[PDB]
Amino acid sequence: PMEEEEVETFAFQAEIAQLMSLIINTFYSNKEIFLRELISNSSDALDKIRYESLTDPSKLDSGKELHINLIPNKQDRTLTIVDTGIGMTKADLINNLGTIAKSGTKAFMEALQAGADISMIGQFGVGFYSAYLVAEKVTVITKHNDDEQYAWESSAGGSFTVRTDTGEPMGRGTKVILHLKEDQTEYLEERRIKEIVKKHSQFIGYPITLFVEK
Ligand SMILES: COc1c(C)cnc(Cn2cnc3c(Cl)nc(N)nc32)c1C
Ligand SMILES: [Mg+2]
Ligand SMILES: [Mg+2]
Repeated sequence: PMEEEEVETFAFQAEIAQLMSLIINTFYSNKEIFLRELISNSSDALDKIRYESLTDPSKLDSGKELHINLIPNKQDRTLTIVDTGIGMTKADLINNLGTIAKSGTKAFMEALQAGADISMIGQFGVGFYSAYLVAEKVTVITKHNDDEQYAWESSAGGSFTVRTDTGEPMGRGTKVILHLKEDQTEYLEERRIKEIVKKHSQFIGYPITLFVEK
C-alpha cells in the first residue's frame, strides 16, 4: 500500500548507492572490519557529547552514562551496537550525513579501482556502510537532544526510510541493528566478538560491554 504518511522514502545519493552495491557484491573475506568501523563511530559520537557538555552541562540531562554495548541475538539473528553519544537529528538522517560523505565516497571508489582494499574505508570517513558486508538490512534508532526519536532503515537497493520511532525511548544515543545474512552468523558468537574487539577496537575511550545471551 505505502499509504503510511508517517513513513517517508528517500533515494541515496548516487555516489552512496554505488558504494553500497560495490560493498554488497564484491568478493571480500575480511568482513570483520565492519565492527571496528561502527565502534569507532560510537566513540566519535561519545566524544562529541562529552565535549559539548564541558560548556553546557545540561546536555547530559538526557543521560550521564557514556558507554557502548554490543548485543548479539541468535534467535532474531541480529547484532546490535548501542551507544549514548550525541545521536542524529532528522536533518542528519536525510541530508547532512550523505552530503558530508559525498567527497569521501568518490575518493574511496578511486582508491579501490587502483589497488587499495576495502579495509581502508574508515580512512575516507564512510565506515558505516561497511555494515552491509554482513547485513542484509540495517535499522538505526537514534535520539539527539534537539529532535525527536527516529528510525532509519535500508536494505540497500538505492532507497532508505525515515519515520518517528514508536518503541522504547532511549534518552539519547544511537542503536545500529544489523539484520545479518544467513552465512555471517559467526558474528553472533561471544568468542568471535571478543577476538575482533581485542584486535582493533581495543583502545576506545569508553567502556565496551558484551551482553552474553541467555
Ligand atoms: C543512519 O545511519 C548512518 C548513516 C546512514 C551514515 N553514517 C552513520 C554513522 N554515524 C553518523 N553519526 C553517528 C552517530 Cl551521532 N552515532 C553513531 N553511533 N553513528 C553515526 C550512520 C549511523
Ligand atoms: Mg544494491
Ligand atoms: Mg550498560
